[PDB]
Amino acid sequence: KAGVRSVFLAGPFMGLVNPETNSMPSAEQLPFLTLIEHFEKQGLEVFNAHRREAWGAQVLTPEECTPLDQLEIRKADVFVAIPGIPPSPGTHVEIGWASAFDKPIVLLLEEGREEEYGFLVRGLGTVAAVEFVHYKDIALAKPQIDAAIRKVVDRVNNPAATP
Amino acid sequence: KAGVRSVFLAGPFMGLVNPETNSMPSAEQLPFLTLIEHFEKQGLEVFNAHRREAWGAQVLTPEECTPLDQLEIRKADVFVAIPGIPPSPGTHVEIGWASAFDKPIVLLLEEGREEEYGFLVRGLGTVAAVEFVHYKDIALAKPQIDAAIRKVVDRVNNPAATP
Repeated sequence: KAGVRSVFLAGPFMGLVNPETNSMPSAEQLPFLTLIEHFEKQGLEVFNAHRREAWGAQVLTPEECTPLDQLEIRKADVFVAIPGIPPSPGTHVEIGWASAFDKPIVLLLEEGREEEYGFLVRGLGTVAAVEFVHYKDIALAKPQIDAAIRKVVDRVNNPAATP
Repeated sequence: KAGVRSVFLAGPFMGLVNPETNSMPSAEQLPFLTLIEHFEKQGLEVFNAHRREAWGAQVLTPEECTPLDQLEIRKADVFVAIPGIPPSPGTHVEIGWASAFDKPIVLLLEEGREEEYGFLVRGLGTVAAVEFVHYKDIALAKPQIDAAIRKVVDRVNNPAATP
């Protein structure tokens, strides 16, 4: 229904950051905290993300981000990420993942970046349960993405043919 | 066995190219021709790639690259791509895809770039049937990747426990 038991959240990692280095925007992780908050607040366990490490030493390592990203991809109830052009490398992969994974999807289109994405973000929107929610202020995203979250989740969870 | 019925091949698309534009290296596509040749030559139907468009108007569009990339991901017998840092966006996604997809994997590590990847390329190497073949010359890759292709494919296709 409309009570995502667990929402997956990822960022452009490697991309947003340096090719396997540390340089993640605090104003970015913070936002994820706000959204991720409403998530753990309503009852949506936020998976994927690496908060801690994302706040102490983000840009994990393949032997960590890969295993957790994929495990979290299928361990997460609803796929919820954030573009963040460049074409979020970690996310995307986690996106295309959600594509084969089959796990619902919902990205926080980055008014502008989301546009740069298009490739698999848009392609995913048309091929698999992939919602596109532009966010110019997480303060408005939480609700926007949440609406397209329960809306897209309902459209892909409830019947598809005739009732 | 060692007769990949069809090999999937992709590039950093959007990444290697401009954010939804055209600027693909002829010296890059050409190589893909050589490799993709030995593929269609030995009996490995090269899927994914967009040759034509990749030679006339690459950087397809989500409504094309996404649907074909995913369909080709599961339509391809063996996943064979090429990093090409930046972290091939289109590929990666197609990579992570191959991760959940379960379809064998084999990337042509870009001596240096492949290193930049690490994130999901390496992460995939440890989590799923993902081989890492650095290539400083497709002329040597075809065979190198081909070896790690039948080798990795055999290791993931034949028994895993005791014989």
